Amino acid sequence: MQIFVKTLTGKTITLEVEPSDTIENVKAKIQDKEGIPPDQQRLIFAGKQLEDGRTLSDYNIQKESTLHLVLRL
Amino acid sequence: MQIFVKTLTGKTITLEVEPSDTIENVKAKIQDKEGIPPDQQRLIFAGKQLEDGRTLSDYNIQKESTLHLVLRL
Amino acid sequence: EGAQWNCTACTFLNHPALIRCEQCEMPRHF
Ligand SMILES: [Zn+2]
Repeated sequence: MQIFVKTLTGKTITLEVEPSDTIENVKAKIQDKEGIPPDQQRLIFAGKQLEDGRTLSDYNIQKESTLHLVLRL
Repeated sequence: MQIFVKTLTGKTITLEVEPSDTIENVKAKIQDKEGIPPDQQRLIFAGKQLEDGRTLSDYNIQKESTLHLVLRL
Repeated sequence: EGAQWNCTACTFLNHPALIRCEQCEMPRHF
């Protein structure tokens, strides 16, 4: 399935994921598209920060959902 | 029962609904009045993103409450 | 500083790590 990732600048990233994928898998897919190291990524959905070891299904993230990507420093 | 639906331009639409209507029913009524497809509508009330299968009463939405309509697309 | 914040445009209750609303992209610090 496709999900979307939006950044503060308005960039949109499309990823191919399965609902069983972990958040750490999603961060590595973002690195492949954008070059941002996973340890500098923070992902937000539905007002909540997503944890690396949980899965997309844990957060009820479905086909065509949009995640928000923030950066650390 | 009348509720108000406020867009991001400040335009307030008056909508006739029943107090037991589901959110999906409300999105259908916005489609009928404004011409916006339900899949492009996101409704927010007092902090919460409204889910399609629940009723207005289940969110404590009542006469002359305001819902905020965000277009998502 | 760690609290959630409501968007002044659509009311959505946002995570503190966002400085624009997750629903409507309205900036927090207008
Ligand atoms: Zn908002």
